[PDB]
Amino acid sequence: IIGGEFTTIENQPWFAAIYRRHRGGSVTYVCGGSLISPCWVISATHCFIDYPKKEDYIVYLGRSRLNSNTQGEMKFEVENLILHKDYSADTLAHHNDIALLKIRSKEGRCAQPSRTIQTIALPSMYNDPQFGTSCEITGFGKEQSTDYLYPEQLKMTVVKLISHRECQQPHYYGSEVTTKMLCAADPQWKTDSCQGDSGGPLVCSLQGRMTLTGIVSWGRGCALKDKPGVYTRVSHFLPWIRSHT
Ligand SMILES: COc1ncc(-c2nc(C(=O)NC(=N)N)c(N)nc2N2CCCCCC2)c(OC)n1
Repeated sequence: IIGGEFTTIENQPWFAAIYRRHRGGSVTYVCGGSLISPCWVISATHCFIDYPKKEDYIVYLGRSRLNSNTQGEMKFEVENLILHKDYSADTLAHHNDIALLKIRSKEGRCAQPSRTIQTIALPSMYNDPQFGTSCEITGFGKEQSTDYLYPEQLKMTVVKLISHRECQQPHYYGSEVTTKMLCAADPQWKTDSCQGDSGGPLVCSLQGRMTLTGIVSWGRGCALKDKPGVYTRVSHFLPWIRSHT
């Protein structure tokens, strides 16, 4: 997250932290995710496509820091890793960039909701907020595009939804953006998602309730003029989500 503010997991208690085990023993951060039911985390396919073996991954819920343990956190294995069959990637765009992780603990359990661990509601079919609507994004991604390190502490920021017409302008993304994507950005381009925020939530208030509107997918740099963040449009994937869960 470029700009924004540091936060803790209580604020975004559906946020899932996904790591990969290396051949050797080391464990590195991969991507964010969102808890949509006790046994299911939703993320982005591009996070996993290079290493599509479920046994390599570890998922944490209730975790506010990258490389230290948060009190009350839970750790899970990946029972199932479901990538979208129609995934494709262009030089920039990732199409159908959505993935489901069924989680279960060493002892065979799913998530137990708590102050630090809660599900996020899915939107109703084809129902998104109006453009200009302020939504929140969360993750452990880079604080500056040039940084080598990821932040230790979880961050969040606010971005505003951009209309499909505005996004498809040539000086923005042209046709790279489809109707199964959403664009969001700051009016000054001063705050954004970035590398390492992939798979995490874009949350908007819908029908009076926090709702998972998007999943962090791609963009051209971070917090650059005329280059919004691009998000998988969750309201266009409900049959896929309902079927695969
Ligand atoms: C100009 O260089 C460049 N381009 C793309 C990325 C990148 N961006 C995002 C992203 O969300 N961008 C955005 N909201 N504008 C994102 N979610 N992921 C990004 N990766 C960079 C590597 C390629 C794609 C996977 C991770 C980047 O990050 C440091 N740097």
